[PDB]
Amino acid sequence: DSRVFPTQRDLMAGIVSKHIAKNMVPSFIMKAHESGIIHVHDIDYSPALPFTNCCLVDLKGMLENGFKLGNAQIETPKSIGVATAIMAQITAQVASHQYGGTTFANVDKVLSPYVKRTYAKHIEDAEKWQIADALNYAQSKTEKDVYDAFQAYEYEVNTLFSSNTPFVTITFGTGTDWTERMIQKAILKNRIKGLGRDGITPIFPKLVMFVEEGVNLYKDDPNYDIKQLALECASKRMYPDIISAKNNKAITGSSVPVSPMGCRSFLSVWKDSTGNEILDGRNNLGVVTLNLPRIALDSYIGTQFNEQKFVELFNERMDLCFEALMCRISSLKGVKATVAPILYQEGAFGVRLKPDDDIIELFKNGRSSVSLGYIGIHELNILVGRDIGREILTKMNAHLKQWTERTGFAFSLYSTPAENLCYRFCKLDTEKYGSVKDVTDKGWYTNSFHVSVEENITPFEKISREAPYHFIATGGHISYVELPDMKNNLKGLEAVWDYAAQHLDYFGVNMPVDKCFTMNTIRRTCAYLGNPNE
Amino acid sequence: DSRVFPTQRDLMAGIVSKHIAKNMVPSFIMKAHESGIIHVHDIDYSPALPFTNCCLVDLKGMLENGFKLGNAQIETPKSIGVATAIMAQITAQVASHQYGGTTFANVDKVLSPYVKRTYAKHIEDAEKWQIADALNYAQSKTEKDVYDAFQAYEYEVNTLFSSNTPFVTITFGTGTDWTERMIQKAILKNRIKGLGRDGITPIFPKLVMFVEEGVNLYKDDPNYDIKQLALECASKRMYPDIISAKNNKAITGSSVPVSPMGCRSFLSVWKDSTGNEILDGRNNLGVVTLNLPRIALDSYIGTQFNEQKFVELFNERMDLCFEALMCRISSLKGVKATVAPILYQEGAFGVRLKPDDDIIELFKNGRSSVSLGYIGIHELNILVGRDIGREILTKMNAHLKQWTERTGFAFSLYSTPAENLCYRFCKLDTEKYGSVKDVTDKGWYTNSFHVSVEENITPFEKISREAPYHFIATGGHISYVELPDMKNNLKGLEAVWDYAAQHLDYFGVNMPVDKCFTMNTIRRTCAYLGNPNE
Ligand SMILES: Nc1ccn([C@H]2C[C@H](O)[C@@H](COP(=O)(O)OP(=O)(O)OP(=O)(O)O)O2)c(=O)n1
Ligand SMILES: Nc1ccn([C@H]2C[C@H](O)[C@@H](COP(=O)(O)OP(=O)(O)OP(=O)(O)O)O2)c(=O)n1
Ligand SMILES: Nc1ccn([C@H]2C[C@H](O)[C@@H](COP(=O)(O)OP(=O)(O)OP(=O)(O)O)O2)c(=O)n1
Ligand SMILES: Nc1ccn([C@H]2C[C@H](O)[C@@H](COP(=O)(O)OP(=O)(O)OP(=O)(O)O)O2)c(=O)n1
Ligand SMILES: [Mg+2]
Ligand SMILES: [Mg+2]
Repeated sequence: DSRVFPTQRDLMAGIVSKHIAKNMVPSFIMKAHESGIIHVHDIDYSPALPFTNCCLVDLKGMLENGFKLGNAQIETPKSIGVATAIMAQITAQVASHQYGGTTFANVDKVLSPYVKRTYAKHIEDAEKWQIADALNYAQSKTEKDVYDAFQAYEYEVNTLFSSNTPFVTITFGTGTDWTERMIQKAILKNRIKGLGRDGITPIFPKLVMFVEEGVNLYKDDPNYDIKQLALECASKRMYPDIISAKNNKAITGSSVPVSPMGCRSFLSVWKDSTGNEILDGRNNLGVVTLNLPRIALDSYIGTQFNEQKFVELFNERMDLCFEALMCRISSLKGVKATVAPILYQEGAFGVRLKPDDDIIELFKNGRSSVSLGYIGIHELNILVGRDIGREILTKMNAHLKQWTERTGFAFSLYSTPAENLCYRFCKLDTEKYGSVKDVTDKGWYTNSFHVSVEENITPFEKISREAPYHFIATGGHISYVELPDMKNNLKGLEAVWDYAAQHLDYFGVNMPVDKCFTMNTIRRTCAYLGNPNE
Repeated sequence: DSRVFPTQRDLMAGIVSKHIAKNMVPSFIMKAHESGIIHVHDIDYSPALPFTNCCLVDLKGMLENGFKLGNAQIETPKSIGVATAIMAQITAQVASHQYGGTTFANVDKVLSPYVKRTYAKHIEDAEKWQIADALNYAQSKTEKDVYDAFQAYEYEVNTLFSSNTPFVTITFGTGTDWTERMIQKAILKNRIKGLGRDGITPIFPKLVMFVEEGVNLYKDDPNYDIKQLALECASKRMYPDIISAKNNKAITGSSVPVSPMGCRSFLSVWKDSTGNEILDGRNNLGVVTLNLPRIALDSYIGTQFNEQKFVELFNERMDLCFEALMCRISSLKGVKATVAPILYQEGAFGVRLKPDDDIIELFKNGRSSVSLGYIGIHELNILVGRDIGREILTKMNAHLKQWTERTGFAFSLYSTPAENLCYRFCKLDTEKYGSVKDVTDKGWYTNSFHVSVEENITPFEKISREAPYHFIATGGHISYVELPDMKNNLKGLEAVWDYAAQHLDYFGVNMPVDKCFTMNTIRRTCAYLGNPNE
């Protein structure tokens, strides 16, 4: 919404920031950006200010040790309701100190300890008031306290989303314990109910569920009942999306399932000075997306594609992207942890820096990821006349490997969500080449490696075609399948998940999600849920 | 804190806004502002954007009817914990759509109904689980639920204060019912405990308590026990401040005690089209403060004060202030309720406007107040050689009466908090006249009609000297008394309150509030609590 005060103030800061970037970013980078050769994301935040992008918040480390929120020294919560309330408070803090999404990974595992304190208190209350059914009481009341907790989290998020922007992601699914199972059902059931009187579909927090054999994949795993609720939820509210724990670990090289930071940014395995695999508290430093159809367009001589020209534009644009990413990483030199206490001093990034410490040292040596985005492989294939998707991407990775070796920053290939960039690249390519059949004519570029829409493909076929890209674009990727109402056909939906889980990493399903308020109309046309009526 | 991201972004919007104001405010107003003749407050928000200033939120009307928060249709809360959580969510909404303080008046009365729903549920739970002590159970658990509710509100406020700014005020004291009494003690007890591990003193929400004979003034009123807790609270955390219900109603002309909007802005009695006295949902449109010592300084000829010159500067500066206030009120013409749905469409301003309705119509005919501020009566008295405080103010009111009759807006005389303006006026007057003994030498002007500090005056004397100004500056006023540690002398403190309550409207007491964390050092040097170490 643009007429709203919070949005107007933000555009003012954004205008000042785009102006400042103009005086800080080397001219050749800004022109390539203005012309649509590449896209420097979030130029309205960075580099005017030394913001970072998305992250996995180290909530576990914050709740167990304490942490300062303002001047107040917060202590380990003593109940589930107070721990999700604190989670919501951390969410508000983190959202205003980075410009990308914030993720709370494995809330079933992390919050589990507070469901137990809540249970214990209801047992201590079963005797103190001489309650007959002591165990079934502590069970009932605890159930209700976890439910209430996640209902309150959802409304907290909903308010932030309207008093500011805030993309937050909640992941779970690997926990088996009874506490962990209760959190999962609590999250899934609040979602199914929806928001407010008319139980509408919320756009955040995004929900992502880990599915794994032995946990909740097959009819006989401990949590198959949850997968069933999860399926009902997805049919009614689109989320959760799912991640195949199996493929996810092979891609990331990580011992435990890696939750995306924001929409789909994936970290790669990393160890601290002592051999420990750290996930939570890590972040991403920014995205610079390469316009791939445009490298191909700029390679035409007359109406003919020139292969040797392409190779030169590709190589030179790769160095250009590198230069763009480094420009912003350099904007972080000399910035102090005073810039964002919640992130650098109080534990959200998993370490404890002193006011006067430089924040950049924390991101070095593979700890933070750095993103080289891309878009439009479908349109690129068309302009070059054959399918070079897997090939061009594999080559980008080899460049990325050298960048990583030269600088120590962990560059990875990222499948840009490009909710708007999909229009912006197409429109700037069009000002130069006009309507190009099958490329710029439709008005937008297809996202990353997705098979274009307008392609009568079955779900399994689409999944089978996209799956290899998940093992290539390691920094971020997702696959979508369009499906009709699956509310009375949960086995259908499950069939697709099962296939997805087996072949790829991160997956979600787009179906219509509406209600005759006698209305609530949601669609995932690009990356987020939205009312297509707007 | 300035190095922090949220603050930096805000300064950017503020810079753009001061620039825009320069192209919208008539030149003669901006110069008078630049030179320190007057002070247009919040120029970093308005008029660049059609923001209003402070308000009493119509929480009662929002909780009982429903209201939309984003797209979610919120319903009457079913528990005390959920109603204060919603209150906190409304607080975040309101703070980001106005630039001044937000007040929740009489939370003891307004929230009372949810303490009863919470009680009922614990009774329905006393039987369902066969509980012996049914009544003492519902009593214990409810007590704890109200306590938990207000503890959660306080931390919510604390987070907002650090992820943005937000001045929020909570008033109570007139409720006698058991539910109302429980809310009051719940608010007072959480405050006494303080925030976090080290139980530090919070700077918000400000707490103000109505004191009244028959309610809680005398040793035998129903709520004298609360006044006693309130006194202990004030000795330990400065708040609450108090308002003499008695004087307050005579000044405002209102049947019920009028809570200040923000720090000390007071509405005057007003009726809707149907004869009803509306308080909640009303607001203030802005403050323009008149530099009084400066009118006197600019009246000196050589080292001598010229009375006839003063009269001319006073008259012309009064018209100037009027012009300044009207300039901004005019900036609101044509602004639609789409600008702030929570405020205009969903009930916070107590009415329900349609997207396409003009917001200005809501403020007309005395509904919103409009502020003419002033400062430095102590320094003015010195420069003119006699005490003309009550006189100059009374004259300002006569001008205000005509302004109100000419425009329909309810202009009132306002005792500007001037946390910074006290330095800014003095420093600009100094660039012109230099060090002036007893006036600009010390570096700041005394607030409104306060007796300057540096004056060995007893508390009752100070109270007796300031009290008449509360019946004059009807738009906003307060009186402070400095006192040493009164923790082991609550009768002393009570003596002062009692005297204050009898003679004036709004009162608070400044004492030292510290803790050897073996530190937390708070002082109210100007208008808010603060760590004088900064
Ligand atoms: N919305 C809230 C409520 C509490 N806290 C903080 C204050 C303490 O440092 C820590 C402890 O929380 P509690 O679990 O103790 O909350 P209660 O005091 O309400 O429950 P109890 O009296 O059972 O401890 O959490 C917080 O950050 N945010
Ligand atoms: N053509 C564009 C591109 C961006 N933006 C705005 C919207 C966002 O608030 C901000 C973020 O811009 P990005 O530069 O990151 O572009 P995207 O939002 O499309 O990409 P993604 O969804 O991958 O973040 O800029 C815009 O209005 N128009
Ligand atoms: N932090 C929260 C929690 C709930 N609500 C909203 C959703 C409903 O429209 C209205 C009703 O709240 P409830 O009192 O029903 O909250 P619960 O569902 O947790 O309790 P219960 O199941 O007893 O109704 O409040 C909200 O705005 N903010
Ligand atoms: N000399 C001044 C005056 C104001 N401001 C800034 C601080 C506030 O965020 C914003 C509000 O300014 P006002 O113009 O309203 O001045 P005050 O804050 O002193 O007055 P009051 O406490 O009555 O709001 O401008 C400032 O830095 N220096
Ligand atoms: Mg506690
Ligand atoms: Mg409910």
